[PDB]
Amino acid sequence: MAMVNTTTRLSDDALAFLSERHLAMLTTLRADNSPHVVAVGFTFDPKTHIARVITTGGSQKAVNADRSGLAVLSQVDGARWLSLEGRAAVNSDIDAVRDAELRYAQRYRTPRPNPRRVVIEVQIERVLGSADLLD
Amino acid sequence: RLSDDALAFLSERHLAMLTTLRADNSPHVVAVGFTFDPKTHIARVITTGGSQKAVNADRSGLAVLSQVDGARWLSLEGRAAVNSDIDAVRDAELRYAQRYRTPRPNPRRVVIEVQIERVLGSADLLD
Ligand SMILES: C[C@H](OP(=O)(O)OC[C@@H](O)[C@@H](O)[C@@H](O)Cn1c2nc(=O)[nH]c(=O)c-2cc2ccc(O)cc21)C(=O)N[C@@H](CCC(=O)N[C@@H](CCC(=O)N[C@@H](CCC(=O)O)C(=O)O)C(=O)O)C(=O)O
Ligand SMILES: C[C@H](OP(=O)(O)OC[C@@H](O)[C@@H](O)[C@@H](O)Cn1c2nc(=O)[nH]c(=O)c-2cc2ccc(O)cc21)C(=O)N[C@@H](CCC(=O)N[C@@H](CCC(=O)N[C@@H](CCC(=O)O)C(=O)O)C(=O)O)C(=O)O
Ligand SMILES: [Cl-]
Ligand SMILES: [Cl-]
Repeated sequence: MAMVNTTTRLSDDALAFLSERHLAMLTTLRADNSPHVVAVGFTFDPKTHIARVITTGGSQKAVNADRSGLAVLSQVDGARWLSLEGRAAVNSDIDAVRDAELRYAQRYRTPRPNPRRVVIEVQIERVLGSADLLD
Repeated sequence: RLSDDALAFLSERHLAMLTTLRADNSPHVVAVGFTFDPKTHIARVITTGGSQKAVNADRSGLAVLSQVDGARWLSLEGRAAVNSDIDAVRDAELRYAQRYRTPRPNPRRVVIEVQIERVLGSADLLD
């Protein structure tokens, strides 16, 4: 396990795994507090500890992120895995959307246009994962 | 709601995430294998008894099992309980081996059994 805050740095191996191309699951909570888990891409900025998901505004995952205010982003590749937990909010500012799209293209590829795109921003505070990555 | 293509995806070898809730209701999400029986709609995770994921399954009673392979993905949601019966554990180990490979021996192994009530996933897998 590791805490994440202004004084922390994830291990080099964990950061590498986060920069490599991997798909993930986004977990949020529904209004009844049941977990909502859906496949996404995401990006993680080690300088700010902000994880981003681009998605459609008003989509279920966006509604939950906004309403309950928390999210987890989780990826696995065999023995390596990580879950990044934190506080979440939805940003619909078009310049923030563009910044998110540019970040997404680095990890994945240029995304298809989406006039209703928003960003879920997650301020990562705790990480779970495989023992070799943590540190 | 699960099509033939969804059932095939569930039998193919893929790793997954198990989501449970901690005591404070925050989601605990960890990499696992799982098996799914289409006849009974039971999904199973084998794990160590007293492990965090097992504690949460027992305490909060809810789980999700979620897998992705590119454009294909599914999340199977339902009510969860922990079964430590030695014949249930052996049966869950054999099922795990069908999908993955024979698991390491572990006398403290238990089964998180999830009765799947709701499925989310890619549109092309759902009916
Ligand atoms: C992440 C960890 O959860 P866990 O201990 O349930 O999970 C351990 C492993 O099962 C995972 O690493 C799992 O991902 C490994 N794994 C799998 N595990 C499987 O089981 N089955 C599979 O099929 C499987 C397949 C698989 C495939 C690929 C792969 O990459 C990994 C795979 C955790 O929360 N860790 C916490 C600590 C948890 C903790 O505190 N544990 C306590 C026991 C629980 C407990 O006492 N909890 C207290 C709280 C204690 C506290 O405050 O610290 C409570 O709930 O009241 C202890 O070790 O003694 C942390 O990072 O800090
Ligand atoms: C699964 C779905 O949630 P979603 O609509 O938030 O997600 C749609 C897609 O984004 C996902 O399929 C996602 O996995 C697609 N996807 C990606 N999506 C991305 O967005 N970003 C990515 O980077 C991404 C990458 C990616 C990579 C690989 C891959 O295979 C897939 C990828 C869901 O809950 N569906 C429910 C229905 C939900 C619902 O009711 N939606 C409401 C709107 C939300 C709402 O207002 N909800 C109400 C409740 C509605 C009710 O009562 O039912 C509320 O919470 O108050 C509606 O359509 O009207 C179901 O099937 O049953
Ligand atoms: Cl999008
Ligand atoms: Cl185990």
